[PDB]
Amino acid sequence: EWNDILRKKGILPPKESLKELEEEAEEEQRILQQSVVKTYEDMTLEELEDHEDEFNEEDERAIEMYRRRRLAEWKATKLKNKFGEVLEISGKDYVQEVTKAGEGLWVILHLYKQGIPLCALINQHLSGLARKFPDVKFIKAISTTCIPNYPDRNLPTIFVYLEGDIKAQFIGPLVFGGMNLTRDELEWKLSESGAIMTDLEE
Amino acid sequence: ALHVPKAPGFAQMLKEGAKHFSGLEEAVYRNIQACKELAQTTRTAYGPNGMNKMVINHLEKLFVTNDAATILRELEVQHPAAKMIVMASHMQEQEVGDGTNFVLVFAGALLELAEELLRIGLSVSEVIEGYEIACRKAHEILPNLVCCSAKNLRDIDEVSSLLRTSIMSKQYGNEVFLAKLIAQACVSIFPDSGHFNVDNIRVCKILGSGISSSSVLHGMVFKKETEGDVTSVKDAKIAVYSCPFDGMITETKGTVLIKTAEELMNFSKGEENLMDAQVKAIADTGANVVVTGGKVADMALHYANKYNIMLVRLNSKWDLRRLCKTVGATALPRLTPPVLEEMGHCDSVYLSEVGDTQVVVFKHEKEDGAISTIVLRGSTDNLMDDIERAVDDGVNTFKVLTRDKRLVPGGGATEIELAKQITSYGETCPGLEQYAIKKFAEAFEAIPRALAENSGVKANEVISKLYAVHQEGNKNVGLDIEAEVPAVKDMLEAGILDTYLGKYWAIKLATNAAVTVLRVDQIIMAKP
Amino acid sequence: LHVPKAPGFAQMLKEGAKHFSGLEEAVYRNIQACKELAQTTRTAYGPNGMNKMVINHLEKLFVTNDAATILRELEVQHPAAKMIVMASHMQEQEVGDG
Amino acid sequence: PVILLKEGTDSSQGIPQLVSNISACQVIAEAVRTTLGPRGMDKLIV
Amino acid sequence: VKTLNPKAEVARAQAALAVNISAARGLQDVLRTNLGPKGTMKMLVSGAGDIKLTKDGNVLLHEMQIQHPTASLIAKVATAQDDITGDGTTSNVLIIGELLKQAD
Amino acid sequence: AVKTLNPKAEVARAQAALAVNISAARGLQDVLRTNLGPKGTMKMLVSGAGDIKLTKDGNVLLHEMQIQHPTASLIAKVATAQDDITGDGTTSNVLIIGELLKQADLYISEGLHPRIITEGFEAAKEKALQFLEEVKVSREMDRETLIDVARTSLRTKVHAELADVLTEAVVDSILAIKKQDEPIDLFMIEIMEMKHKSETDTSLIRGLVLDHGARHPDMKKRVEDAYILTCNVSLEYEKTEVNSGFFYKSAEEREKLVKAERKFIEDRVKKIIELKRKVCGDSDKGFVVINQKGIDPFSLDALSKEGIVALRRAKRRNMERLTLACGGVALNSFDDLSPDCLGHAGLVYEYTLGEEKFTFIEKCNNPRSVTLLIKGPNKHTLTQIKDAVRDGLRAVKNAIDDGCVVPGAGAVEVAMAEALIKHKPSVKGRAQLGVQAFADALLIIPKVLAQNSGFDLQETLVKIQAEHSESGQLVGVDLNTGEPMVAAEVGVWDNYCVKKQLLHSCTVIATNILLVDEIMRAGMS
Amino acid sequence: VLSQNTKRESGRKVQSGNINAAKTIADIIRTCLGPKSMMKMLLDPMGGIVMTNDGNAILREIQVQHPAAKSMIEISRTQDEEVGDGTTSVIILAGEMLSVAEHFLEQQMHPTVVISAYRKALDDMISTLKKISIPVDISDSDMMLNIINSSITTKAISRWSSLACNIALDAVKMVQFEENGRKEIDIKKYARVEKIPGGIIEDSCVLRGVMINKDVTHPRMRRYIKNPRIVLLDSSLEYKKGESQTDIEITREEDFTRILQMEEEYIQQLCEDIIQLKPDVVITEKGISDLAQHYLMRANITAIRRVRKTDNNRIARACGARIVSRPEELREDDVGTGAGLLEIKKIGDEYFTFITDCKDPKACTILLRGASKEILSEVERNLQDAMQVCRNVLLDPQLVPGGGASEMAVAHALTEKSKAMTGVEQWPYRAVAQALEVIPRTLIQNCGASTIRLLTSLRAKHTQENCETWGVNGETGTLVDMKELGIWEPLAVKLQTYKTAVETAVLLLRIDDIVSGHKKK
Repeated sequence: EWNDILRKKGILPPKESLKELEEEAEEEQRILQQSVVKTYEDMTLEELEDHEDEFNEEDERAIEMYRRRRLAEWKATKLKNKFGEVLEISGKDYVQEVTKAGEGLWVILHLYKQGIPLCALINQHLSGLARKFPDVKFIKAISTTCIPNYPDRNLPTIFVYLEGDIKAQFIGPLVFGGMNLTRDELEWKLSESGAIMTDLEE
Repeated sequence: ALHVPKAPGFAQMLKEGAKHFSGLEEAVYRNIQACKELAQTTRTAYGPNGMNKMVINHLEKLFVTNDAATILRELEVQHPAAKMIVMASHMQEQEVGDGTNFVLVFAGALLELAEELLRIGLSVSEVIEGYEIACRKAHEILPNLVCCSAKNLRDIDEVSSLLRTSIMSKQYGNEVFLAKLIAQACVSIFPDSGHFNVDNIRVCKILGSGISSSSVLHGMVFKKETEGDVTSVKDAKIAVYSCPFDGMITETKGTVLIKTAEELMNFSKGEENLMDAQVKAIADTGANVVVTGGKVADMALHYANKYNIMLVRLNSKWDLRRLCKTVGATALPRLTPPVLEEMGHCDSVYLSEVGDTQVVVFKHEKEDGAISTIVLRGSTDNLMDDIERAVDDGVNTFKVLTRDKRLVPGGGATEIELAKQITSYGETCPGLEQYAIKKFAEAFEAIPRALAENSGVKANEVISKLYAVHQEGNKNVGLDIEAEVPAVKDMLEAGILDTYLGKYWAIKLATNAAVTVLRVDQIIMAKP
Repeated sequence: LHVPKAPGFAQMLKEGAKHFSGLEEAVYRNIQACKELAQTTRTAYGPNGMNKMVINHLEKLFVTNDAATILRELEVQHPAAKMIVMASHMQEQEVGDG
Repeated sequence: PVILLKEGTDSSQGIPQLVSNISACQVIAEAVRTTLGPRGMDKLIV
Repeated sequence: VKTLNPKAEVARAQAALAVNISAARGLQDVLRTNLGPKGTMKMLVSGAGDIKLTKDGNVLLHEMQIQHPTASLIAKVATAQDDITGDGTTSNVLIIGELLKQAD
Repeated sequence: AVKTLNPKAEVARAQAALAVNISAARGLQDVLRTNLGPKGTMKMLVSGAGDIKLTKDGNVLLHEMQIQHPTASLIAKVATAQDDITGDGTTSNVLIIGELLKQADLYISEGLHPRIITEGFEAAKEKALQFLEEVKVSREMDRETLIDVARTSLRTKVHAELADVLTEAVVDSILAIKKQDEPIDLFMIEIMEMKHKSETDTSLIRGLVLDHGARHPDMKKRVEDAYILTCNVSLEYEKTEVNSGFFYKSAEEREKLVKAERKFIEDRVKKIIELKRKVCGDSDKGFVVINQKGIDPFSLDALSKEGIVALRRAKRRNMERLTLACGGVALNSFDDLSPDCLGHAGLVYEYTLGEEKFTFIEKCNNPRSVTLLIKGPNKHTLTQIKDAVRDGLRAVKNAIDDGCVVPGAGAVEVAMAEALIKHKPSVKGRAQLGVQAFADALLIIPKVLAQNSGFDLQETLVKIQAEHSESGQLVGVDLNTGEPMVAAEVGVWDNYCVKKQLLHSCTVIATNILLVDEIMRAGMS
Repeated sequence: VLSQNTKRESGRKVQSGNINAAKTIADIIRTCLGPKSMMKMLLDPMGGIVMTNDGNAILREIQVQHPAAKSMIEISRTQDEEVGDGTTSVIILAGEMLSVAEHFLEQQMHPTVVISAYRKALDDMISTLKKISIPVDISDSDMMLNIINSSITTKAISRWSSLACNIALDAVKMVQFEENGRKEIDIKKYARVEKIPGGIIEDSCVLRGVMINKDVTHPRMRRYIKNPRIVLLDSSLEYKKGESQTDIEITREEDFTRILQMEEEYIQQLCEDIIQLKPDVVITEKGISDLAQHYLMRANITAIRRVRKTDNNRIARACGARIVSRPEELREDDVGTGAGLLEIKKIGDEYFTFITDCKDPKACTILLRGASKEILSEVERNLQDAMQVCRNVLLDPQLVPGGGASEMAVAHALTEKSKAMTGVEQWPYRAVAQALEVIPRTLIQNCGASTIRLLTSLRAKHTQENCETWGVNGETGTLVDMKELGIWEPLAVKLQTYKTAVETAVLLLRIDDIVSGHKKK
């Protein structure tokens, strides 16, 4: 009564506010439910192999167009699978790959001294990663011949380079310390460098 | 594929602040359950085994109330049926005063039985006449149960025992002391041909020691200190005045006009001499005190000092009226001395100290007067309030006793009597109304069950014993809740009594509230 | 000063649903809108046909005296306008002038 | 349905309240548990 | 005609007819239950927490928070009837609404 | 009630449930009575994007208006199922349901718990169903029967001149069917969508038309006589499925490996052209190869070096179409080759429509697959014509299925009305009341027709009912002057089983609507 | 201390809320049983539109805040899985009998004696029900159709019962089978429910064969065969990509065309191995390349692929065939026969394979021609209930009269035994006995006719014998003998209903403390 008369006249009490927030949130919640079916035919590339449970009609215009774009995508992605073995170049050439390493290609510049299970396990993880991402340039070597008399208490130091610009750093075991460190966590860190797009729990 | 809209018609017009309920299966049942729980709220305590309920109002006054009437006055409820029931209890207390919770529990039992029967499948009318027939049967049969009648209302222990029943529903530690005090107060002013009034009794609370150091006073007491240089006078002559005590100021602008020096010279002298003449004329009546309510002038006080005159100024017109009532004086519109016939005479007036609190006291040694007040000593104000309401119950008991002397024993005997006889009568009626008769009979069996519960005693044994006794031939025997074990005894020999009129008004208002509740079929609630 | 809308068709619409009925709403409105659209470009395609220019959302300038392009870039909220522009487009697919 | 009383009430009962009463009193006493007696202590409140 | 004043309720023939019919239907159906010595008993609550028990039609009309043209006409006519005769005013609204339903 | 448990629960009582259902149905019937009949209004339904479709079809009308009511949702669902099954007079369904509920409202207005009305409606439905079984007349299908059936049932959703041209085209259409096989289904006949010209140019094609043209500027634009090679063999390049690569020491080794890569397409092409020449290619004996897979430009050039005809990527149903049009046996591998697989086409050419280039095959000796071409001013008109032809072919199938045609245009339902009135003093009780209104139920059908025509309702109605009562024949409704006159004599009928299913569904949904007692929005707590 | 947002309550209010919610839920689904039933509608939280009148199928569609209502929904689904019918019955019984318990709880009672009264009460009335149990032979089809019609009498699709009921029984036998000659099995998962929109109710019936919504995989195959030869494979005919990786190093002049030749030759050899035992239809859940079909066109096989796994199970059971994984293991005993008739008919605007069995089936598939998916769902649920009760009677040949008379009969029996016993629990005992007959008053309310007089006459008639069968006629709100009306319900169903309602009551009448707002750990 009196409060709503106040409301017509004044705004001294606030009580009619904030009832639009949950309204808009629920609107968007109902809206975002059509994204599952919007791209049902626009994601899978095996739907042709999924005959008799995916076909209702074929317009042969946008769907053959989908095959065309899909095959272009496939050829573009499989023309780049050239790697998969971490390689040991020498320090003499080092200037030629710190700089002349290709523009638009990430370089995981790994430096290490073999012998500690830290460096050994890190080398194992990156070598196994090479089996998954053959589109990434891996480099392994002895830092002593890469950097003269490099402090041996600063290994293994991960370097992320492209066009001579350091984008990501992971210096020493201070960020990799522990035998509990695993495959997916390394992949997670290199994804966080901005090179890879994947998903992990933690 | 969206939410259901509103139907064209009612659903487009019942305002946002307007709500509606239709059909007893969804409308009335809400009211029935609401009233049932509301009754349950106070159903926790009454009588010999009640418990105080500290409540805080929205005005932040802490009400420590066990009086169901005072409780409901403090209670703020927004259910319309609850408003019905609470007003019913209010008028009940107006007519009688004591045990307002009895009406609450009776209405609750009636309404729950009503819900039960109407859930069985009955229609409104037939069962309405069923309750009404049972009610009029009670109307005629209850007078037959009148056991005794109070006599002469004059013997002090008689009225003491009569009122200690209603007092016993209040504070339980010792009612007989309050019984003695209330009897001493009330019997002293016993009207002969007039009418006893509650204004004929005043109250004086005083913070202090235990209640045992309290008494009654035939007269009046007030929280004032006299301006008179003398304090104690015996057999003082009282000249009550209603006019302002200064020089009487004319109602129109009065202007002094001075031309020559002598006018100024004699002005103050003649003024004070005229004032002295008036006060001397007043003194010539032989007065020993002066009472006035209006603005006072100091010159009068000095003159009174010159004559050794007690001066008192009051502040309430109620005070003047009651003082004239108790002394026989008159409200004089002029300062002129009165005649012996229109003045009040008092045995002694004092400014007596009552425990590091000083009060003006008007005491009559004959202790006849017309109005008496009670001095009260308590460690807290809330104790004052509780005892004051207990005394209110006692005095209402006495005043209705003066209007009706027939007695009914309270407690539980009469309830089982009425229930049993209504059931037996219902054994003798044909048609679709006997169920209502039986339910009406079993409505007020809550009173035994309430006494059993709030005494912390099992109720099946006591109800079985009550019915066995009532079928045996004993009709005045009710519960016993002092031994704290299932047993029964006759209320008549227990001093726990009541008046037919109180119970009569209680039941009739209870059934009126019930029938008003039941007839109603549609609900439209406005905005809170 | 309180009156609701009629239950029925006016009450089964969506919140954003709009409607025009009968000769009153639908007919006069679309006729007037079409007359507006015709009068807008009624000063061209002649020996003196005066060319008119327009700026698009893509911020490209266009100075045209054949209605085809200028209408095709212009957007409307009137369905009858869509009808008339599609008629012009069909003409264009047939011949493509005037 | 509709609520019985006005909004903003509180209803705690039983032994809970009884205990909850006594404890409160205790607090106050221990605030002044050293004053009386010919030893005598002094407080300060601003 | 929401052009001369953009904020203005304009309803055509059938719209007005339908709203009048719906209001009349609601009113008549509500008031069916309030006549005869065996009518249903109504309880009303004012804008203060005060309760009135009525069987009168005009009381019901002027206690309902109802904001409507036809309902206003009904309230005025029943007020006049209660002023002049003041009995069985229920019959007024019942007859009017029933004729409305018929002619529909 | 449960609203106590869920503060966000919307509850509508039984009376409220009926009220809201009735309001919804009344709105639906009021907007739908504008549709059916050759005089029903034609509406604009436009989406937010501006997509415009102009229709007289009740179903597409339903699915492009803004609907909100769960009861209205169920109405649309059942009407859509009816349209799926036959697709004609769909408006009649919902109008019938709505007015049945209206009469039930009129009676429930006097108490009268509705289950009695439901059972009375069931009994009256049974009696009227037997009456319909009696009244229907049988005449074996022919030119006149089917042409009039199409001409009549077509106008429920489309205008007049289109109805006439469509009737002629569909008469020419259902003739490539078997004699007694019932080979008619949508899987077998195709519709062309091409925005080319006005409506006066639409026709039909016994042969097949494909939207794919020459892949290379050496192909043949027109073949006088062609032998058809439908194939399902992968001709484009493919990868070895074990991912084999090339490892060598010399660039000429790379050359040899390239030759090794190409050899397989080479010998497939060799086999195909060898079969072509062996059958014949000389002296204007065109050869056409039909594949649904890719073709390499290498294979394209290898096959086109001699000007063969071959294309790619047609609809998968076109392979059935071609098997039953050209006659040549389909194939999936060249393990077994024989000129038996060769199809035949009596004429092949091309015509490029705008950006798109079209091929046409025709002159089929025994065509079992035919296609329909329609060209209109724009998209909305072509969608409308497509829907109209779909429903018209549905009606033609329904007619040619059975050999019983019921008269149309309002006679049969007034006949049912009078017959049910006669039977009414035998229904044993107050259900007759319902049965009464139940007869009044069918009362709407010409009434709406009378309503659409602008004639005053009651006068024409009593005229029709008196005409039927005095006689025993079936008198129809005039749509030019309103004067009662029988309709079966001008070539007016309607599908028997269609009305059977209509009455079935209408009664079932009517009792389902009337039997509701509580409307909830339980959930979202 | 205790965390912030955890509220903890006790006292009478918790049981008050419990009983109030119980009676509330019981007071929302009361009017749906008996012949007089009133067809409810509801909307799913998603936004769908449904309408039903049997309890749990719709009570699953409510979200609630209070715990007791979630307990109610779990009880409802327990009854749904156990008996499939009378779902509303147990709910209303629990609600009413809890309501009875409420008043008694208010009157100084403690739950220990209450639950003891339940245990003794349920024991007594179950024993009495055993006494009044009568077995009837299950070999009569007329009996089974009578019971189906009795059950469907509560359902609105009773109109077509004359045919529809029979349909039910058919499935109950034509799926019936036993493993290795024992453990008789009647699988509803083998009774796949397919519905084709459109068509009258009558055209819907069980088919002595299997139904699948598919079609031919190539135009040039025959579209009709009288007796095809049945084989089921669970491996694709397309090249299998092995397990490891090789990356063949093509070093010599040519191996690629040789690779394709070897591939097509492997396909050829496996396809010819399949053909070796000349079939007429090959069916598989896996996809197939063109080459296998081309090779099969010499053998004129039907060549159907991509079928559902449970569909494979059902078709194998009906045909009696076996399932193979390798063309090489193909042998004689696996190829089952019994395909009495095979068709690919175009129904409406969709294709459906019509295999009709000639020999004994052990699995059924249903055609359902209707008017809408919701009505078809209704009839599907009701026929599921039909076969449920049919098989229940098959397992247990017991019956007691329907119409709720046995409720009052056992109520009187418990009344007499309460007279026999001595105690104070007799009061809640007889009280819940009175709660038992909430059903007949509900039926009368559905009828809306006179209540008290018929109730009292019924009550008087059932305190003596010879009337136990006599029950309540809901057709016209009268009282008749059930020896002739026909409503008859199996013993196990009412046993389960009684047990379920009583145990739900026992569960809801022990709580004293509620704590809310804690976190999962």
